[PDB]
Amino acid sequence: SMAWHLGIRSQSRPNDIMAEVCRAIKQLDYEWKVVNPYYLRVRRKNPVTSTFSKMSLQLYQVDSRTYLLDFRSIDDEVAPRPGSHTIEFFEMCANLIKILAQ
Amino acid sequence: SNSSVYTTFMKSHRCYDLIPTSSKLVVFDTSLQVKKAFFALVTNGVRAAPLWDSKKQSFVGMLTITDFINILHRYYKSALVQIYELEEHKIETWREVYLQDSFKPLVCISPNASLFDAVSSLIRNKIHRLPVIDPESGNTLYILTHKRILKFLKLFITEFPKPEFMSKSLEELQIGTYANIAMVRTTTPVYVALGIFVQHRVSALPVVDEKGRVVDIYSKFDVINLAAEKTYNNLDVSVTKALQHRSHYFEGVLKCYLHETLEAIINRLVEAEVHRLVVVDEHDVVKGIVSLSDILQALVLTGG
Amino acid sequence: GQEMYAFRSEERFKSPPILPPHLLQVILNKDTNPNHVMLNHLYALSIKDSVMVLSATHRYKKKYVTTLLYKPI
Ligand SMILES: Nc1ncnc2c1ncn2[C@@H]1O[C@H](COP(=O)(O)OP(=O)(O)OP(=O)(O)O)[C@@H](O)[C@H]1O
Ligand SMILES: Nc1ncnc2c1ncn2[C@@H]1O[C@H](COP(=O)(O)OP(=O)(O)OP(=O)(O)O)[C@@H](O)[C@H]1O
Ligand SMILES: Nc1ncnc2c1ncn2[C@@H]1O[C@H](COP(=O)(O)O)[C@@H](O)[C@H]1O
Repeated sequence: SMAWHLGIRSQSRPNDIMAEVCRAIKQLDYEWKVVNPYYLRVRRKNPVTSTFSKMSLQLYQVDSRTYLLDFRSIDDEVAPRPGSHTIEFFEMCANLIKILAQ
Repeated sequence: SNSSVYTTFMKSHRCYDLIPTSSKLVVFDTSLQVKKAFFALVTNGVRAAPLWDSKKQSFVGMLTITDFINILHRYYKSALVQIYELEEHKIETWREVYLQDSFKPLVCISPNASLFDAVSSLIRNKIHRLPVIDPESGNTLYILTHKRILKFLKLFITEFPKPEFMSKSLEELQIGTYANIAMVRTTTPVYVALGIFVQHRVSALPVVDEKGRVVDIYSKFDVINLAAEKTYNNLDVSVTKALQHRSHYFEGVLKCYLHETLEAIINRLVEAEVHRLVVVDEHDVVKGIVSLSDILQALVLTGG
Repeated sequence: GQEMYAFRSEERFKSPPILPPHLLQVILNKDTNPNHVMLNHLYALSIKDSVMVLSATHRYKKKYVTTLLYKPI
């Protein structure tokens, strides 16, 4: 836990990045809205717990050749069992990345 | 004394009140290889990590140094018989290997629950790591320990309308353990030490000389150091050599006598930031142990 | 009648916005182991040995926890 990087970076065309993330979102059965060409709001229903989690995606330019995809979780509005908003955010990001990138 | 300033303070404070402004939390997916998980504990400077079952979408348990100890002892004995399964186990597979029918569900506490409830849960469940979990989010906010709890009590009661029991000795209050003390010698190999930890369920072992005088302390804390090495083959080395891997000047083992007041013991323990004192006689011979567990159990059942 | 004409914005969303108002691209946490709007944002270590390490800081009332998840790929 030494060098932490914000989101993930890519040298792929920004249009290709956004298009591929949108295809992943739909393949993953998440709902979404296009706020900007580079800013998406996504909503996911937990198929186990029936809860809804929201996050934002924002594409940035970091170089002349390089883009950064940033993920931000959106805050909602004895034993525990099902659910953790924070962990579910990580899994959402992970599923989205796996299903659209590299 | 009784009904206590402590008992009342604990009932009137929430677990939230003891969480630091800022903390870190390491969580493992249960599909994680056990070997990688224990190296992550070291890397992050952390005992205890909540475990997340992705299929179930819930926290299911904790991973602690004790779990590491159980696994190494198993690994060490299995190797002598040419069975090498263990260190390619995922957290999941080892959990089913020991949480067999024997059921140990995750114990947690709400941020809105009292500190009294936290102390009771720790004691009742015979546990050292109590994750504070927000019911609204399901998020683990913090892992509550006896060390943090006692420090908090020392600090925020630090006024003294003082209970009479605070001026009484460990002897008269009967706080601590004074028989069947698990100890090792200078030369005792680490794997022997592991076996003792596994059998006795005890967080540290006084290292004693030929006359039974204490010269060092071998903690479970000192055991995850081994997770940094790539061989695990150095379990045949003595406890002394294993303790060289410590960070800091080891000033000496923190001791006390049976005749010191609870106040003096609480003060020494909180300032030293250690889990126990080794109880000793006039001549450094070990007579017992007074642990954070002993103290908190006494304070919750009203001092001593 | 006459045909009507469309003047279209163009640009603004030619090229993604530049990163840093105050949002840090790299966090170094060596430290021999108070920041604003990095809250709720995903951070990560470089992938190593088929394991992801995802991270973020979230606020509960007045307390902040940085959670790390170690997750096989
Ligand atoms: N909150 C919890 N809920 C359920 N099980 C737990 C919890 N905390 C620990 N355990 C389990 O109980 C056993 C011992 O846990 P404990 O917290 O005492 O270990 P530890 O942190 O190594 O303590 P110490 O080093 O003080 O002996 C381990 O198998 C661990 O997984
Ligand atoms: N009585 C003692 N005298 C000297 N050193 C000690 C004593 N008890 C523990 N230590 C050392 O302090 C370090 C921290 O160990 P400790 O048993 O307090 O584990 P911890 O994780 O800090 O405690 P806790 O489990 O209560 O959070 C260890 O390296 C251990 O050897
Ligand atoms: N080496 C030891 N031998 C015997 N009992 C111990 C030892 N260390 C701790 N204890 C006792 O075991 C209980 C739990 O202590 P701990 O493992 O320190 O949380 C307490 O009552 C301690 O006094």
